[PDB]
Formats: sequence, structure tokens, C-alpha cells
Amino acid sequence: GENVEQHPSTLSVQEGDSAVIKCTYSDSASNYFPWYKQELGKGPQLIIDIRSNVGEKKDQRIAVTLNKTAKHFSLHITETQPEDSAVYFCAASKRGFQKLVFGTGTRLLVSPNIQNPDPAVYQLRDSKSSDKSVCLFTDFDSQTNVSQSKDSDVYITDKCVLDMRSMDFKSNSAVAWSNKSDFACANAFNNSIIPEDTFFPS
Amino acid sequence: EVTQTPKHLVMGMTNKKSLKCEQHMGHRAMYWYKQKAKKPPELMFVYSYEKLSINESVPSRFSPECPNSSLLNLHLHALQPEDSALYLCASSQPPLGVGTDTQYFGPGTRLTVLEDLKNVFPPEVAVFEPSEAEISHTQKATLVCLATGFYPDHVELSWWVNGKEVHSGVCTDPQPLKEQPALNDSRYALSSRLRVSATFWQNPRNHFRCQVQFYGLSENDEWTQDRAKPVTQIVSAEAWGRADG
Ligand SMILES: [Cl-]
Ligand SMILES: [Cl-]
Repeated sequence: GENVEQHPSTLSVQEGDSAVIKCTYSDSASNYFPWYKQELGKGPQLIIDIRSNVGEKKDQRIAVTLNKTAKHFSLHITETQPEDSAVYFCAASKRGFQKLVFGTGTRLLVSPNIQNPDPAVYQLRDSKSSDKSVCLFTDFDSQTNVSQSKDSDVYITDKCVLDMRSMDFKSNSAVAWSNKSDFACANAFNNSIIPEDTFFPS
Repeated sequence: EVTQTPKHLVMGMTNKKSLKCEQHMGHRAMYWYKQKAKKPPELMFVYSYEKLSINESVPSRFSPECPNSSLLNLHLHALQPEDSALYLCASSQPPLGVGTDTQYFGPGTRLTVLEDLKNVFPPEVAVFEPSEAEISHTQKATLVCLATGFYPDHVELSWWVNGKEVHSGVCTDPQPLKEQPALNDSRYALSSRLRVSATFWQNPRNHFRCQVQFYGLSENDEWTQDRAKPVTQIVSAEAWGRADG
């Protein structure tokens, strides 16, 4: 019959920023406050907890605060890294994990800082087994948002970031593809706002 | 670490299947949770020293079992489509003082229950070789892998270079695109990129396999359609390094 209120339900920051998640809880006798981090495709992982009596715990970039009199508790990430992107769940219990009450979750996205933005769109090589033509919008700044296609047989995926670890190089991309005849690269992302200086080769 | 099998599961409404969960950390408490999308985990069962102690109004069609100290099962039958969920196993309570407390989750079985298996479709998979204009503008090369036409959205996509799975330079869509967004029975589509140095792609000895593991019907499922029975299977597309023209 108890609740834990998690705010905000969505949080998006730039790599380097801090991020804070505020929870409240209704059960006065709660004495254990874990925090779970669930990355896409994985189970939740318990990252920090505050077993009460005290107001603060710090573990490197992760820190939690608890105020039993207000029944607030908080999670603070400093120096966010993109691998902090996940759903975070706060929880409060009085009797261990058996009686955890769970926050509704916060989706943290940390977009990476793009060192040298190089906005361009490329026509990918055709595949002997596909009728599709594939267009790659890559190397754009993170302040750019990719809308979906207003065409029925034009498929546009959302922004995605890959990390070429060995050269410390992160990179945004988005993909459009279609089999329809009236489809080339210069118009795939028209329903989006590419920067003014995006490169279109031939 | 807690292990779970299988990773993904597709079921009709009259199949029976068992979920397996293992921990060897000596934990005296084991948990089954159900997680629906964009929702926190919901507790179903808790075992304590292999005796069941918590059952949170779980319908009988989820029938649990704890054969020994380190293993926990969940048997499924006569399921319903609203039972589609992520089923999470967990463990806690190390042996009797000697070890601080914490709680560990397995990776969960991703389960989809469908009314009619008529709509199951394995993906088509295709690989698209890099743009030469990208190769010369940036000295990098991006391959794209498209998995399309599959249903339901139980796919694991991986890249293999020279026989070994790779992770650096990879981005796979967090979510599958709906190919007919209006329809309920829409087959899905999934994009992935693999990005490498221009030098690496121009070497024709380098081998790139895009591999999609599709979870579909088992042998136990009846199939009367003329077309090929959409069993669980792997679908790959390949590509090799292309030298300068
Ligand atoms: Cl049977
Ligand atoms: Cl790797």
C-alpha cells in the first residue's frame, strides 16, 4: 500500500554534465534505499544503496542522499559518461529486498560530446540480395534531432552513437532506407533539420 | 552472477515451457520478477532456503519450482498474450553472516505470447558495404546491417569479424522500427552500424558477418501454412574487404 515517487521520468544531459534523480516515499518505517541501473537488454544492477541512519553516501561519480524527515532521497551522477545511459529505479523497503517498493523509473540518456562534427549523408553500396537503397546520416553534432519519415515506404531509424574505442572516437549516425523508385539521399531526411553545412557527395 | 535460460521465448497459448535460473553464490534467497516495458520489476515469487515464502497473487499458470539450493525454475503453460514480459530471476542473502547483503539479477527471459503463430516471420538480413565518399572524406568506413520483415521482435544481432564477435564501432538500434505502424501485426525492422578504419575495410582478407538470431517456433508447434515453418533460426549476411579501384 506504499509508494515511491520517481522524478523525472526522462532525463537527457550532455557528457560532462551532472544528473540528479529525486524520489519520495510514503512508508515512514522504510530503512533501506537501493538504486538499480538497467541497461538495454540486461537485468537491473544494484549500483548504490543507503542503509539509513545517515544522510549521504558517495562512491566515485555516484552519490545518494536521504532525508527521513522529508522522506526524500536522491541520486547524483557527476561527470556523466555515455555508458551511464540507462533506466534508473529507486526503491524503499523496510524488510529487505522482499518488500522493496519501486520508483517508476527514469530514462537517463547521456549524449556524447562530438569533438569535430562532420555532418554528411552517404549512399551505401547496394546488396546483391536486397532491393533496398540505404542512406547514412553520420558524424553530426548532438544538438541535431532526426525526425521520422513522412513517407510510408521510407524507413528512418533514430539517432545512434558508436564508440570506436581504440581511437577515442564517438560518432552519431542515422539510417534511412526504401525500395520505392522516387528515393535518393538528398531528400531522405528532408522531414528533419540537418545542419546547414551537411555534406552531400555524388 | 545469476544465469537464465532461455534468453528469448516465443509461445502459443497451448505450449508449455520451463524457465531456468542458476546462481552459485550460495544465496539462500531467490526471486522471480516480471517486468513489463517502461515499468519497474514486479515481484512474483521469493524462495527462502528452498521453501516458498512469498507468492504475490501469481496466477497458477506460472508454476514455480526450486529443486535445490542453487537452482530455480518457472514452468509456463496455458499462457495469455498479456503475459508477454521480461521474466527476471534474482538472488540474495549470502550464507549466514559471512558476507554483506546485496541482490543480483539474471538477464531475464524475454517472453512473447501470441494468439496465432500464423504471423511469426523470420527476418531477412542484408549487409550494405561502405560509401567510398565516406572512405575518402573521413578515412572511416561504415557498414549497415538491415534485418527486416520479422515478427515478433525477438532478435539478437551481432557482428563477427574474421570469426570473432566484435563490439567496438557497433551501434544497434535500441528499438525495432514498425514496418506498418498502424497495424497491430506489423513486422519489424532493425538497423545496425559497424564502423572501421578505411585501412581495415580496404583489406580484402577481412571478413564481416552480420548475424541475427531469431527466436520463433519450436518443433513442438504445429504448422499448416504452405510457406516455410518459421522456426527459431539464425540469418546472416556477409561482406568482405574491397581494395581500391
Ligand atoms: Cl502437453
Ligand atoms: Cl571488441
